[PDB]
Amino acid sequence: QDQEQRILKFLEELGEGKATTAHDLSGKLGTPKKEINRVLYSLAKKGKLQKEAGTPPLWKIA
Amino acid sequence: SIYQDQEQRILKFLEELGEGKATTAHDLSGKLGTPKKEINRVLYSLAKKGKLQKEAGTPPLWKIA
DNA sequence: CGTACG
DNA sequence: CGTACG
Repeated sequence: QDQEQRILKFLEELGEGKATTAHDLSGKLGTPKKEINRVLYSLAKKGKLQKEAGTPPLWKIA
Repeated sequence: SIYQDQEQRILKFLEELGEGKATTAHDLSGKLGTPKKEINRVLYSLAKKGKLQKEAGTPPLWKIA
């Protein structure tokens, strides 16, 4: 769970209104974008995050 | 070169398969014992270079063109 | 579930 | 280039 909480903690420390990219999260958290994404898409299905469609997608606390 | 070996192993498996016949990167991966990802890398490469023909689908089919 | 992508 | 994929 280390990552899930870690990602939310970051998105919480960066304004509930401001989004962000997985790549962004990766470079800031020192973690593989692939793992970042699985974590992100999961939180999104759980409805914990808000995925903003597009290329690339944008993530922000729900 | 390992990369070229795998390229050749792919070309040989499809030449033996039969020019008009095709198969998935999955079968290719299981038969040559190489992760499906790498197979796809060589496959799209060889396709780019016209040596192989991709038959769109889910999943795609590959054959010697 | 297609994914090839580095 | 969107890729999360076991």
